Amino acid sequence: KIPVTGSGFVAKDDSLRTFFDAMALQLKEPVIVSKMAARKKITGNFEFHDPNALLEKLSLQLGLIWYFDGQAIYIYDASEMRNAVVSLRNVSLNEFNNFLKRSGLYNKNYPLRGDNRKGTFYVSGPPVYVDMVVNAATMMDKQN
Amino acid sequence: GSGFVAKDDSLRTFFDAMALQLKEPVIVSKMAARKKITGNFEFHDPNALLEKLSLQLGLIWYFDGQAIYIYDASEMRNAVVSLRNVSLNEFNNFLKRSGLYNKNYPLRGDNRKGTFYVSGPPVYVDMVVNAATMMDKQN
Amino acid sequence: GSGFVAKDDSLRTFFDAMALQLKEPVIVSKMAARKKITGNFEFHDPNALLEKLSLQLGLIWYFDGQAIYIYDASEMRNAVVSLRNVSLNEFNNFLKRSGLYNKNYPLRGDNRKGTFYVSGPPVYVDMVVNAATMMDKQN
Amino acid sequence: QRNTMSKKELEVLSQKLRALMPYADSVNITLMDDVTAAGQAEAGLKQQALPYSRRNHKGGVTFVIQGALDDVEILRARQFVDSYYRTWGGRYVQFAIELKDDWLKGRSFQYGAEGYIKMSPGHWYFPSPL
Repeated sequence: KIPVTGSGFVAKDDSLRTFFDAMALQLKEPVIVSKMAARKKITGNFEFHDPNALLEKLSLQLGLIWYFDGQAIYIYDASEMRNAVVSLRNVSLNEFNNFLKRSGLYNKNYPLRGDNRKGTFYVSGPPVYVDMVVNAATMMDKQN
Repeated sequence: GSGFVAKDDSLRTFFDAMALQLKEPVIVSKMAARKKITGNFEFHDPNALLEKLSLQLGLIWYFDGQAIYIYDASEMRNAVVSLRNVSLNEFNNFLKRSGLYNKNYPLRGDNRKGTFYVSGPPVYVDMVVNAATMMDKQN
Repeated sequence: GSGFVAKDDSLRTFFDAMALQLKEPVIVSKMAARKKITGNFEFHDPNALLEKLSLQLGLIWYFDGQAIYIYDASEMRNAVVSLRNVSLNEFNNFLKRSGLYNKNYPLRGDNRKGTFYVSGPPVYVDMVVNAATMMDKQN
Repeated sequence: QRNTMSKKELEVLSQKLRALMPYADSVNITLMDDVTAAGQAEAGLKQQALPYSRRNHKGGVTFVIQGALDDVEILRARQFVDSYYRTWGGRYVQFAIELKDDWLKGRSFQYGAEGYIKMSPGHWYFPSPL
């Protein structure tokens, strides 16, 4: 009794939270939309045959940032990107990057800019990515 | 042979009806108790119905061994903890034998190190942090 | 081809339309979002158009490797900072090897001394001052 | 292209149609071609620049003119349909002028991950917010 033939999601003035909750089954992870990025709206007929390319194209046309940490997808907007500078003491960037590669938090869209064998670098990205990189880098120096 | 006929329930009325086919009691939070549902359902395979509904509605759930906690997805918390004199492999071997090992939200970190990252429901993260910090003080 | 017919748009909804031809997200400040612009624009080379429009409108911009920040001209801040045990050649080689070296807002100073002068956007000066006073204290 | 009567049993049909009309002397039977009746209906509908939609199936065609048409496109479509039903009749090709409130005058698209994909014509239409 829902007369359409194909497959897809029809959004009539959705609030950008129930839209990304509707893409949360094709994406096999739950989606966590922030508070400021849920004030925008979208309207149209969409179709998710592969979601990771639609999410990338919609993040640039709408203006958003997003991050996947293995368990959920955090979605913010562009005006919430925060950055920080951190100075290590006894571990290098070339081996802290091996911690991010071995664990699974390495993100090629937001890498760490800095010298390869030094202690100071610069990071910028979503607030769930920056507040993890800062808290783990300043917790490995006290470990060593 | 069984099944619930929901007419504008409140996701606490609904999930207690599935608490007989699932053999454990269900605890629904108060922010995930505002969403509503209608329809004729059929509880013949509830462990796949709970998984399908938690992704369409948007929810996270965790079963520790006594109950099934259900939160909505905007209550997911995360934390990074560092262990002084024990590595990740013995703490994960503790969870594999204690039955608290959840494959949907594993531990992200180096395999023989002290620092790792954890995220999930607020009853899983608050247990994992307190159990991790209560072994190094014991050692 | 492509383009954007703007009708009384307000410079925050305009640069997000160019944020697909540029492959980086664009962050516009609060003072630079009060100015408005109309007309039919055509995006085929955006890095040659944003340079000309940041001078006809009066703006400053900066690309740090992950996003493009845009302020207006009256938001520029300056700094005179000193180093104790590293010179200007170590810091300029750290910026060229890291990739944060901006050729339009360089560092003015003696090439073998400790003091120099920075002036640019507030996200560039807040990085250069922090990475200069947090690097010499490491040694 | 759809009748299989021979020459002997086509004069029986002409001799039986002569008895129905007592004023006529001899009924002349000619075989019009079947793709010319649809081509004249398509090219006369393209010449007025009207947004239409053709649906081909066996034993007759149909042209649908949906959408929120304006007054000139209604007067030109109604004048062409009434100038075509006189010549060919409505046994083979049928016109389907109808007014709905969508600014896309019949067509519909869905959008994902590569661009747009033109959907198949169906009965459900998207209501237009403007």
